Amino acid sequence: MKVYITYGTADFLKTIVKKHPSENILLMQGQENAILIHETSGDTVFQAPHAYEVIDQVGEIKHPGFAVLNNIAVTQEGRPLFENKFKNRAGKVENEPGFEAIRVLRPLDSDTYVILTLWETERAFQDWQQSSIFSRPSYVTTYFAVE
Repeated sequence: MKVYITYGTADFLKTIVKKHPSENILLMQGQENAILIHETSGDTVFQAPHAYEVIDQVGEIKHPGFAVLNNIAVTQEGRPLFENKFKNRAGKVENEPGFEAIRVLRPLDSDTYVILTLWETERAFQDWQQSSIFSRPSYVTTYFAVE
């Protein structure tokens, strides 16, 4: 029921994955930096994570080829509406070919929700790509599986 995210260079982040082999920690490569995504009902394993509660989910986080984060800043007063709005998003996407998982992540240390989708490939995500409570513009970051 929790997700911890941290960012940094892939070479460094791999040292974290290696230390915690029992943990479900995904490493993916983005444009600004690489990302670790740790799904767990327990404690973080990172210094200074971004911490989240999983408020919606379909699918398991395993070995996706590709990850998409929609980073959506939301006013404090807007959180009920936003969560209500976006707990009607898993139902359409989950039938798309190559969809692996979705998480809707309520942020515990910021105003920025994350809608996380995992995909077999970037191509699968792009096929789907044909388908005020907000304090700042939202933005999407994408990440590829690392070897």
